[PDB]
Order: sequence, then C-alpha cells, then structure tokens
Amino acid sequence: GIVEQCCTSICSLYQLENYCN
Amino acid sequence: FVNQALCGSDLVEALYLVCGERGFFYTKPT
Repeated sequence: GIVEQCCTSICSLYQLENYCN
Repeated sequence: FVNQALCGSDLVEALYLVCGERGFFYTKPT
C-alpha cells in the first residue's frame, strides 16, 4: 500500500516523502 | 503541480523527485 495512499486518494508531495528509504 | 493523484510513474516520479537522492520503497509484484 505505498501507492494506494498517494495514488488513489490525493497525496501531498510532502506526504509522499514518507515513502522514500 | 498541486495535490493531484499519484499513480504509475507519477508516483515514483514524485518520489524520485521529492527524495531521489534518498531512493524510496516503491514495490509491486509482476
């Protein structure tokens, strides 16, 4: 579920940074 | 760019850009 969160629902690039290593 | 959806490369492309130098954990079995 790393994409499903920023993929389906809307994601903020700042919240998308929580997927990095 | 705004709060748009993040699927396909748009995701990695947003991850690759937000961090990139920090790599990420985008996974998917195929």
